[PDB]
Amino acid sequence: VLSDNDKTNVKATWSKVGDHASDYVAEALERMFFSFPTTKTYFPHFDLSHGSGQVKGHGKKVGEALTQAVGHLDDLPSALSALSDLHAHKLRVDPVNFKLLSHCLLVTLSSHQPTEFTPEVHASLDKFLSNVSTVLTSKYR
Amino acid sequence: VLSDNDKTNVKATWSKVGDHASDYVAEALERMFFSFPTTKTYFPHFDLSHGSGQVKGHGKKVGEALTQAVGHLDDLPSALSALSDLHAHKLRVDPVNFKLLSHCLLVTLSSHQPTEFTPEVHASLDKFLSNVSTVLTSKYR
Amino acid sequence: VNLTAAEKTQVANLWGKVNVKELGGEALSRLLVVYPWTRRFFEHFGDLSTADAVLHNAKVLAHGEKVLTSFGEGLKHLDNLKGTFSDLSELHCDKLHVDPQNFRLLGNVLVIVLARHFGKEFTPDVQAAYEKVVAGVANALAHKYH
Amino acid sequence: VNLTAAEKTQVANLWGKVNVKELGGEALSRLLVVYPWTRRFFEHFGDLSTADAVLHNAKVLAHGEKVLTSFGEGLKHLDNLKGTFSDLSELHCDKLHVDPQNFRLLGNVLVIVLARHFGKEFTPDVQAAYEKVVAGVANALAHKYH
Ligand code: HEM
Ligand code: HEM
Ligand code: HEM
Ligand code: HEM
Repeated sequence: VLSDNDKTNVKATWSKVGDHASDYVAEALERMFFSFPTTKTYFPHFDLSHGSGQVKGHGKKVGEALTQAVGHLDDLPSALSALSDLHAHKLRVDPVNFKLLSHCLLVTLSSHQPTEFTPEVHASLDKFLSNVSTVLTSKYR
Repeated sequence: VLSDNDKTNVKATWSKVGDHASDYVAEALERMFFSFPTTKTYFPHFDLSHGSGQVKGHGKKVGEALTQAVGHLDDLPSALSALSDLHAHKLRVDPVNFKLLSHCLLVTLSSHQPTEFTPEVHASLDKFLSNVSTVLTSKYR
Repeated sequence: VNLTAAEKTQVANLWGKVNVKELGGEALSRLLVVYPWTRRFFEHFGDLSTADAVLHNAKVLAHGEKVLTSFGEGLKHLDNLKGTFSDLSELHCDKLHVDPQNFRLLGNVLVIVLARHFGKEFTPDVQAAYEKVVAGVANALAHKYH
Repeated sequence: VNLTAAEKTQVANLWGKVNVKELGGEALSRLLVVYPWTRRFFEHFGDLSTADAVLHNAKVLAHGEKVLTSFGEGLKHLDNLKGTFSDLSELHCDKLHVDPQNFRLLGNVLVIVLARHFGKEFTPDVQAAYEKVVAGVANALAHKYH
């Protein structure tokens, strides 16, 4: 997110996630569905059990969007425009739920890369996920 | 706030507040202190009883900043820069408290200008006060 | 959400002047206009595509009267809100999956509607008594999520 | 925040491996680094001016061990959290005036610290049991504000 230091930290952290992005984001979605069952009601059309092809496919897509965001930190509104329309206009996702998914992404990363997940990395990634969530809810007009 | 329609609505509403700004903002502060007593701990140096000169003076200053914001909707980060430093860096105001003050400003306006306070005016003013609050907490880095 | 005797009394005097049809329709319509994601829960009520559609939706207006009647049941049972709202909490949590933060948003809109209708009578002291009431109702409605 | 028998058991097995000094210091320091306004409540602990100052603040680290010990008291009394946290709720509400939303933030950081230390053992199922625990503790700590 916005600051130069936070941008450096997020790009570093995301580079170390690297090819694990799709697996870590599927895991974060599972953690969200398990811990915060209200969030499952957005995915009645999915099998949400463990090992779900639908959850793994969707984790890949969400991870790709996060990777695009990490590459476009100065123009997230444009880079994420279609997704802002989808989440705010079409799906009407409650803003609280972005906090839940962000928290589960932090949990997932902390679990898998604990030495890398310092307090400074946690603060910078939290600010990134808040900035992405703000853009995705921007059409709340 | 950002959208053209919301900007028009906020400027209209604030023009009708006009010279009542200082009184309405002092009233909103009193409503906040009375309804949400946790907020009083930011003003131990003030007399917070009704009729307080300190609360009336501060309401004038907060209303002036709101009037400046209504005139600078395309550059709130710059217009409010010093105030962002003050609230986030120096005073360390909890982001929840901006929601409380914003709510009490809406209550105050709805009470005093009820015919003017339509659902569309309420949505646009809510978005303005959220944008001002976001700028005032922007240094949460 | 424990009320002084003076606050219990302020709550009742104003409530006896509330038109539950008009204010209930206004509170639920303002919730969907101001916080649009809340429209998700009501899509079965027909057109909510724009603020104008929300404001003219007969079912949203009718449902709002039911909601304010239910708040009135809380306001009149202030020592057993958990009990009063037990079954509704289960409906909102277990069947409707409404995030409980939204109960706070509806309370905020209801306080603003009361202020709009009561003007100068909705004093800072009267407001503070209602803030305790709405917070109590939200907490009680959230209970079967806790 | 009602736990399955399997969840009660998962909670205990992991808790028996928690170093309360190391993890408590880490949880409170991460709260002040990640959510800087929370430093306001601790300014009497000395230098909090930068993240590095927070991370080296001996009093923040020592206080964090007290906080995690207190969470442990909740985790071991899951059927009377309100009772366990009654006096602390009064301290946090009446004397410290900490907004109760911050209790949720500290729970979020604590879950992240557990994940950091337990790795693959902190499974989605184990996490979900802890989320119920921290939510319960926050609710109980908020009670004497309700
Ligand atoms: C960091 C935050 C998020 C990101 C980056 C994100 C990204 C995405 C992307 C890229 C898609 C399109 C997938 C595709 O093209 O097939 C999508 C769809 C979707 N998102 Fe999100 N999302 C986020 C948060 C959320 C949250 C919090 C919810 C609800 C709890 C949610 C619910 C959905 C749903 C229901 C779909 C449609 C999925 C389908 O039918 O396949 N999103 N999201
Ligand atoms: C719309 C949101 C707000 C606006 C526009 C705003 C504006 C201002 C302004 C203009 C001042 C400087 C006054 C002066 O120069 O004397 C100020 C100071 C201050 N603000 Fe805010 N404020 C906002 C929200 C809040 C909130 C939510 C809190 C805490 C609950 C708060 C606490 C304070 C305090 C403690 C001071 C110092 C007052 C003094 O010592 O005289 N502000 N604010
Ligand atoms: C916090 C105060 C609230 C109160 C007192 C309340 C009360 C009620 C009542 C009395 C009913 C009808 C129950 C029945 O006839 O079985 C109901 C239903 C419902 N509530 Fe709420 N409610 C509250 C908040 C909310 C919020 C914030 C939402 C969503 C944003 C929501 C969504 C619904 C939905 C979707 C229904 C079913 C509507 C239908 O299909 O007819 N409620 N509520
Ligand atoms: C939600 C879980 C929390 C638990 C279990 C908890 C527990 C405790 C305990 C056990 C004490 C020491 C009480 C005593 O010795 O009398 C304490 C004190 C304190 N707590 Fe918390 N606390 C929580 C959250 C928070 C949060 C979120 C904040 C502020 C952001 C906060 C601010 C304080 C402060 C300022 C003290 C007094 C410190 C001193 O001067 O020594 N607490 N808490």
